[PDB]
Amino acid sequence: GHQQLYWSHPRKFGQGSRSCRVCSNRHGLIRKYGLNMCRQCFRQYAKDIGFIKLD
Amino acid sequence: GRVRTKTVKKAARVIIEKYYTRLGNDFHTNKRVCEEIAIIPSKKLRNKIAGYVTHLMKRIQRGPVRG
Amino acid sequence: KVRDKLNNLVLFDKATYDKLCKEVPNYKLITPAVVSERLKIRGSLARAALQELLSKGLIKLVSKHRAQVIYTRNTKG
Amino acid sequence: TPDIKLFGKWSTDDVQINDISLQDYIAVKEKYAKYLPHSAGRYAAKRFRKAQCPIVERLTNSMMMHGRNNGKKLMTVRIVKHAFEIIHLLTGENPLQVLVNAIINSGPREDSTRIGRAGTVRRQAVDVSPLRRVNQAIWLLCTGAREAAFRNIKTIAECLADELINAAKGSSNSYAIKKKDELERVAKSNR
Amino acid sequence: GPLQSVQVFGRKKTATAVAHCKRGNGLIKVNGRPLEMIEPRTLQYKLLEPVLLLGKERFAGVDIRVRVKGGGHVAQIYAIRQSISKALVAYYQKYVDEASKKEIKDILIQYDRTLLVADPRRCESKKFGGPGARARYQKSYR
Amino acid sequence: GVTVKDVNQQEFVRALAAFLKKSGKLKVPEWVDTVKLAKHKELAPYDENWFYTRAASTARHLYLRGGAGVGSMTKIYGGRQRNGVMPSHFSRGSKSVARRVLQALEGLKMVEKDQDWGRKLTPQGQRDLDRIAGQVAAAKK
Amino acid sequence: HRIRITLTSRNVKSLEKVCADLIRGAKEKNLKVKGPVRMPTKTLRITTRKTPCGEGSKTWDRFQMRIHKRLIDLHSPSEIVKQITSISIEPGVEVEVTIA
Amino acid sequence: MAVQISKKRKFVADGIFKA
Amino acid sequence: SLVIPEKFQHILRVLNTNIDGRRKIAFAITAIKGVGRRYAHVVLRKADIDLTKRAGELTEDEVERVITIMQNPRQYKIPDWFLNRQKDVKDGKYSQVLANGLDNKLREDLERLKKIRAHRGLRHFWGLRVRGQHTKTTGRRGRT
Amino acid sequence: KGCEVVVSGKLRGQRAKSMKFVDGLMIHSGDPVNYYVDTAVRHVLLRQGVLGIKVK
RNA sequence: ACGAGACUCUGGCAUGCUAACUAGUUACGCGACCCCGGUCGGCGUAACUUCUUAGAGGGACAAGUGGCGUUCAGCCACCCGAGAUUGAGCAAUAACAGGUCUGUGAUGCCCUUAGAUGUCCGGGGCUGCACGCGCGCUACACUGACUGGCUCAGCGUGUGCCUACCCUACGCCGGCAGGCGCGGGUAACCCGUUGAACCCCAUUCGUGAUGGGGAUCGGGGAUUGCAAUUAUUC
Repeated sequence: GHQQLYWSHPRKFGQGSRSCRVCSNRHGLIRKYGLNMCRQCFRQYAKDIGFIKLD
Repeated sequence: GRVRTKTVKKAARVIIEKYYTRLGNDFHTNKRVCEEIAIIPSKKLRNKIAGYVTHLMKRIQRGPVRG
Repeated sequence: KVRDKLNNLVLFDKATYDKLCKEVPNYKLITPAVVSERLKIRGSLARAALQELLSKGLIKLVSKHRAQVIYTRNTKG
Repeated sequence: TPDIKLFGKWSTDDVQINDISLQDYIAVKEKYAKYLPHSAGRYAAKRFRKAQCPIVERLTNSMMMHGRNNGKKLMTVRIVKHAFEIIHLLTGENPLQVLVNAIINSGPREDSTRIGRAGTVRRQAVDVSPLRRVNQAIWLLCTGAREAAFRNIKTIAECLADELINAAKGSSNSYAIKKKDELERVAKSNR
Repeated sequence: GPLQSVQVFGRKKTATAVAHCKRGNGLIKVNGRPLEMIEPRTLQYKLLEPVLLLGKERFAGVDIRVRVKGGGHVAQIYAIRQSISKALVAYYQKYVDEASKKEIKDILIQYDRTLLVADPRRCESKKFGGPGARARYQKSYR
Repeated sequence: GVTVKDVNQQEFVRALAAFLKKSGKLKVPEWVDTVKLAKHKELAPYDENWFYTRAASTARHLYLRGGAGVGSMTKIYGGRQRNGVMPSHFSRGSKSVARRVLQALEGLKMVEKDQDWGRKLTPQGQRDLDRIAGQVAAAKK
Repeated sequence: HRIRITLTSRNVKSLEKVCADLIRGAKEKNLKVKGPVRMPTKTLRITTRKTPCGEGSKTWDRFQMRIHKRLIDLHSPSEIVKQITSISIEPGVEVEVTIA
Repeated sequence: MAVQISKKRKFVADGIFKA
Repeated sequence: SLVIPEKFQHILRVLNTNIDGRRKIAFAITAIKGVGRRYAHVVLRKADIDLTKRAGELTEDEVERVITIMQNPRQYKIPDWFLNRQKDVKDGKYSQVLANGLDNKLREDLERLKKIRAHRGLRHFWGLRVRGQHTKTTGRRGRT
Repeated sequence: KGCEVVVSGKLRGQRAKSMKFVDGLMIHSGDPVNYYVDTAVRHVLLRQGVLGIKVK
């Protein structure tokens, strides 16, 4: 029954069901506007997306 | 405090030296003159240069200046 | 440093009613707080008594507010 | 048809400022007379612009303190209005004349400042400014009325009214007169 | 014939009150109701202050309809009382000779400046590390 | 010429409540005695005839802005929810009280149904508000 | 026909240049054209901590992304609209045409 | 197209694609 | 009227507890344990007594009327969700309980929990916080 | 107009160091640092560790 | 030469310019109510940008006046004026054994690698309690608590990639927490004219650990989720 008990735990929700699209770390996710990155990868890749600091 | 830096003073000094006859004591007239005879990227720098040109004109009208 | 624990009565007895009827219309400034302080009565009782004398015509109303009401005496002449 | 500016229902003329050193720090006569003690403001921007503010507006501004009353200007306005009505109904006098006399008699004229290092106790008596006299008078009257109206059945609109009545005579039953005389005695003790 | 109409606004913080002065008998209404039925009633003198300052004879040839939207309560009252004065000044200044505008404007400025000039005071932006614009959180040592 | 807007609404709501009480055709519900008007309230209303005042205020709000439904009526009569230790917030009122007030005003010939949502006023209802406003203005003058 | 052309971009200067080019083409083609209606801009604010760890003073970053949107109406058949939109387009400006 | 996501998400997805 | 009436009782002995007559009748019976501020309004609304009257000047007929209303809630059109003890674990009926009965019911409920040896009964027997909150910092005055 | 090169890492030893080669003209502050200088950061994988490159 | 300044964003104004049925104003007609006029965010179409929205430009520079100053750099006050010091962003050389190997398919060396320190499932712990400390929330009341009425905003966000999970008007049922049918919005179009709170008006309360304060504790009823006991939330 290893084929049925390999992934039997539900992952429809929670922070383990989400992941970064760059480094796949489940901490500090940016779910606003569907970036779905961590904050460090967002600061690394923020300039070429279009986000700039003016305020 | 309102102290002009060296860029404003050098620009106003070479404006007084190089274009002198087409000037005056009016701030707006030599403001437009400094607008057309030079290239200033901003507007606050233009107004500060024009104000120092007006002050230098008022100083030249009383006597010579060693710059 | 005297405590003097307060006991403000809720309903008027025989004597406090007629001392009120002989002293309150002879007061320059009439307020429920000051008549409750002077006669050692409860605040709602003071408001009820001043409303009763306002209906009786012995009390002249000046200003009415949700925080306080101000009353004054009538002229002697 | 503004003949005179009635302060709600009170005249702004025929009032006397007895102290000659406070003639231009009490703005009540013929220039700074408004219908209400609420204005837009812009008095705390410059260095001496607060002296031209009217004294009843300054009283309403300094009335609201102690956390739970900050910003509530309208409530202080109606408490000051009811206090003025009670003062006129009690003494039979103009409420502005009682307030002006309460400013003059409750203002200290000599103060002792602390000198020396941090920890020692030593005072030196100096005289005070006419503006600071007005500020100390307003602050003392306001905090005296506030302390008098606490955990008591007596409302603050008549506690402030009895505050200005006792201060105008110098009867020493008010907090402001007592603190003024305390400051004068401490200043006079070591001149 | 020709129709006389001016339309002047007024602001204090964010509230905008726009008046409308045209010909007619003397009546002043803001948001469809007169000046007496505007809450709070403790600023009714602030509402009626330019009318009491200029008299009812100057307002008898006009009628005033103010629409107001935005802001709070006190800012709305100040915007209305600025806009009424500005609309009357503009109506007099446009159609009547401006000498009469000068004896309106001099006494209006001589009483209080905010009847015709707006107050340029806006809210300061909040900064991080503190609960408000300038205040900071409590610092702990050791 | 008098409307409801050039007169104080505070005495106007009370006079309209007295008029609907004198009419006696409002069909007052059964659980009026044991009800809390909102979840952020603590005690019952002090007066036993608050339903007439609530119906009068609902009719006045429908006159000032039509098309208001049950959820728009719930947002108007909201208040501050003191949660004790927790910081306070804003909470809406009770929906069934608003539905019973609006259904009473529908059963009376005063309030009809606005198109595609909400409720509005019958011209007979606007007549009743104008006559009550005229009576209030005549009493106040 | 009621033809609506929507332009949404991030830069403002290239957007104004291509809007000027389109309104100049509409003016030189001599047809009824509505003016450039300027919708209110939208800002995308993401506020995040600067440090990757949890050490240092609590400093924060403020990122923004301004979005400008215009719409200009025309009264013409469709082929004129396509031949006037497929001329000298800018890379940073999106063009999007529908008919009601 | 039936999905046609919002104007914010369009520029977001375009920036993610370029990055 | 405003003058105090004859035989104004100063105290009351409703359910063997002292109840003063100076407090409001909507709030003097709040001092009875098991009846609070909200419960006192419904009892005085089903019964025809105005809530603007005092406590020590009401008469024995309406006193015994509201007393029988308090011991018998449900038979006077009081809804079942207004009760402090709904669906009891022993007899299974809706019954509002009063002071000494409330103490007895709480005591036997804690005794039942200790007898069945649940976690809630064990924490109640130990004398700690049972609702599941942090006890690292708060709750310092439990012992010395 | 001018450039600087920064190379940081374990440069010939156990303890890391950094060498900076500045000559010419290099602005640092304000809006014109955005569109006058060009900044690139790269990492070098050698046999002893990681070496960084900062060029402007 | 760098740093400062200079630069960028935002706020404060222009009845002048450019255009708005996804924003309005003013006239006109229809419609409803009152006693000849007033009200309508009720309905519709003849101009316009006064409100709103956002583009180019303008405006402030110590410019004018009077004093102080080598009469130089500058300072003070005043008049006209929406402003005569708006708030932030960026931010030099040299270093700290500062924090991060637990952000990374960034990584040297060392350890382990099939009875695993990889991975997966089930249960538990991260909350546990004689005590100490820090950032905080609510209060100690009558400038107040409760109960009704009246009335006023701006930043935002919103149907998702493997990804399932959006914001809600309206109608019915129930005190309430909530449940069921119907429609809208991929958005200045719909929630929404965001009927927000503090305030304002009017009752009840009366200095009492009290109608202040709501800790602790018992019973019942709903929603999320595969699962709530160590009480998820209400």
